[PDB]
Amino acid sequence: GKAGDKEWLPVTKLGRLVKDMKIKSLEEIYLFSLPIKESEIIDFFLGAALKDKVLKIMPVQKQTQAGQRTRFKAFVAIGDYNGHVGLGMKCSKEVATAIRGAIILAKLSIVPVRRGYWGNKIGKPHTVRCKVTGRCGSVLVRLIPAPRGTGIISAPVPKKLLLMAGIDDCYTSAGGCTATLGNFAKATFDAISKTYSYLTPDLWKETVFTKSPYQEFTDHLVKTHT
Amino acid sequence: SGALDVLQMKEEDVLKFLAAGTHLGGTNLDFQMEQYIYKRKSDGIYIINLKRTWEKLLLAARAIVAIENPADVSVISSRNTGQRAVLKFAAATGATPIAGRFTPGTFTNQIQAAFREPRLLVVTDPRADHQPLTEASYVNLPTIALCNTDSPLRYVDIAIPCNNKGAHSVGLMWWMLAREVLRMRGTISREHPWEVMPDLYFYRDPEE
Amino acid sequence: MQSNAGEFVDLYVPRKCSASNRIIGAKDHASIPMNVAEVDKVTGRFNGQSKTYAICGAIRRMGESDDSILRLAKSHGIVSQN
Amino acid sequence: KDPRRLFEGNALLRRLVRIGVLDEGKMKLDYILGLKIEDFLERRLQTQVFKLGLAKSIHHARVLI
Amino acid sequence: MGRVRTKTVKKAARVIIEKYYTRLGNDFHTNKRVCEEIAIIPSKKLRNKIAGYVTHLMKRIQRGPVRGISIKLQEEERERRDNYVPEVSALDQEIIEVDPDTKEMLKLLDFGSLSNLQVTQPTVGM
Amino acid sequence: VRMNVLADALKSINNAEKRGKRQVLIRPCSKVIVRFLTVMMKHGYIGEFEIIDDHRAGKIVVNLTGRLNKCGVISPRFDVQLKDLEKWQNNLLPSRQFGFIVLTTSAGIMDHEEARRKHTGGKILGFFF
RNA sequence: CGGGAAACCAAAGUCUUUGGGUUCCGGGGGGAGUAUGGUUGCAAAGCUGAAACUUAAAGGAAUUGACGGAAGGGCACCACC
Repeated sequence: GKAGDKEWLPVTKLGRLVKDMKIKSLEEIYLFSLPIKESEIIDFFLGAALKDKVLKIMPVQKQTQAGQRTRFKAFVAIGDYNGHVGLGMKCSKEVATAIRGAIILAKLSIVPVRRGYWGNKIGKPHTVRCKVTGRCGSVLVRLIPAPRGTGIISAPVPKKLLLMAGIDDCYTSAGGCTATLGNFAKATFDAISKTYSYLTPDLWKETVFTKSPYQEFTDHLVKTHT
Repeated sequence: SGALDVLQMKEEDVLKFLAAGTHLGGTNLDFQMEQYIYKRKSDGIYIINLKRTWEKLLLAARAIVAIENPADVSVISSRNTGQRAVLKFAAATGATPIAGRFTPGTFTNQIQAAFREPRLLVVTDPRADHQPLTEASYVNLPTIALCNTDSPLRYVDIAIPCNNKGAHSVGLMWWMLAREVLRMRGTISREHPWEVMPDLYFYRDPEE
Repeated sequence: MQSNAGEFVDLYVPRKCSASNRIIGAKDHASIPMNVAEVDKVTGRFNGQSKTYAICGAIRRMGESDDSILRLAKSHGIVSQN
Repeated sequence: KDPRRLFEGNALLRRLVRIGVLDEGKMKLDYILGLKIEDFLERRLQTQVFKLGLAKSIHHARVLI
Repeated sequence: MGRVRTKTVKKAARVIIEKYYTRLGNDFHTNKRVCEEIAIIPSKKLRNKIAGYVTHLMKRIQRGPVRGISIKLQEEERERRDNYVPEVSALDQEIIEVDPDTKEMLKLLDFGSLSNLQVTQPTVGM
Repeated sequence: VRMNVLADALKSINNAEKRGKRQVLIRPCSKVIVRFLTVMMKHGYIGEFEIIDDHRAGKIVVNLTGRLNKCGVISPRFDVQLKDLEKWQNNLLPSRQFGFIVLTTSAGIMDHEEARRKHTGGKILGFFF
């Protein structure tokens, strides 16, 4: 392809390390729990070859002095196929912007997924380590590990998110007003993200850990400006 | 002791401290601060543990060294009593500054003109400087702080108990920190005394 | 996180709080650790060589990070009679 | 080792292998779990009569058969 | 009142003053000439309105520092003023007068010191 | 009043670990509480515990690490039939792989893995992971 | 902390990670606390309590205007003075 790459320039030290080829995977950020404020960071480290699917469009509105207003809300999900996903909702004047912003929002939110084995761990993880549930304003989604070939047993919208996350097989049960899509996807998003939070016995032991690329790269991440 | 000797108490300092009336402590304890407390004076007031106030201050100092780029430790005060105080600390040690109206969106929010990515915040009143203490907790930055007996412990790791009701107590403690950090990973050498008069830290104010 | 032939799979092993032994997970940016300098004994002379602790969002929001540091710093020095 | 699991597992496998549907490492249960439809579909006449020239079409194959 | 200077004007005044203080003056007539030299302003009425408000500022600045304006010279002046320090004030004069317990504060702190006792009475809340 | 004593001990624990606590004082304790605390201990989910002897019913101090997501109690103590154990662990355990259902059998208070190996069964006490 | 749709709630917390004891009532809205039998009552009435039919929303909460013979507000001789 040839369209003339932009000229991203970074606000953030985390960003400088990334462009410099100093940070190479999101994992570094995730382990450090560095916050990510520049969307390009996500874009350079992953996202390249990460596909975004727009989930919904539904319009809303609120009342003006001289009567009405109405605008477009877009729900976007992003993820490779393996282990990374994000979710973003935006409402804007125009569909394109709503989608364009939503994608940006989704990327900022990208989250780790811990994918595991239903039980006999051969040939790499097909499902989830444990069972994790997430709730958003009365919708709650529960993910359950399942045997191979089970696949994603969820509603179409949820299947799509789980798919991008890179889950092969998982059982789901959903309670609450499933109809209100923004809520259902949000809860499922919380559910998947919760997998990293689960502490299993595998995790029980600790570690010099890390010094943080921010510290080692520190000079590197104070360029020659101010 | 610990790191091994000289580093212990020094009457000379316990003298400056008592003089500056640090240990005097707030009538309202607060629960998370109970450890600092030495004893309660009659006629209500609490005596802070200067020994404890001391050691933590040193522990603070050490955390300020170990940051490599000294500029990116932010010393902070909106309180008047601590304004010249922090300005001085920033002059000596690298340490960039944030006095007065902290300005919200300084840690979160790239776009802004006071955008800072410190690796360490030192705050003087956790109640007055609550904004900086909150913003810092939106972005993984450790916090040293000025705490009297009744200060918010939320989102502050490391306290140095003071008096912060005021006077020279806020002056001395910022002074001693800069004095301590220059000693460590600096170049004072000889955790011997000051060519700088501690008054240089201390609040200014008005005029007739 | 082994796989079939003792291989290490998924993608990372998170750091664990220094106070609660609970996963820092991964987007909770209301949490940070704290590198304490080692001293070349004797005194001063910051010499590296960090002594380091990581504290969870939880502990910090509950108005600990500080003490936790002290149990942490004294138990392994410096800090005595705290 | 559970007489029920042993006696019927081995049988399911042996049945699945006679038809070529399944292969040995598979040829344990842990592998059938990780299997699919093509694997059966591949064994019908129709596609074989193609698969060795004697049809040149999955087409031709079915009308031949 | 009816003449309240708008930002486009007020901004320019803060602006010039920040980069022009030692050049500018007390008098409308001259800054007005100066705005021609140091700025490109499209209509004459605007340039006048600017010169005029910035002069009202200079008149004020030259009588007391004004809420949001900084110039190199004013920084230097504050700097010099912000030195003062006498015979010095504490002393505190021979002997500190303590409130005791604060006496017991030193007594049980292993610390010599000067002395005086006057610390009794409780002690109502509110 | 009190029907069971286990349920209190377990809950007390769970809230300790949820707070970020590293110790608890449970009251009042029992042979069954000890036995359950013990199965937990063998597996790592708690540190060491200590039965203090008031001249009454006991008080226990448990020192806990933080490997514990949850330790629950099942009431009532349903009877389980060897192929209802398979059904229980699935109902209430995170992955097939880990976490234990702990029940009481004629041959001792045990985690269900030990149950499967002995080849005995009984009535369900509780769980953890 | 945590709960809840929120308003809120240290209990309305410890609820999908759903299991401390026990008791009661509800399953769209109207028909209806109505008909009918029983019961209690001097009486007035009370308790128990349907259906046929009717209908796609009834309802809750928060958000925002519009609007007020609600409160403080202003502004204009298209308002008064």
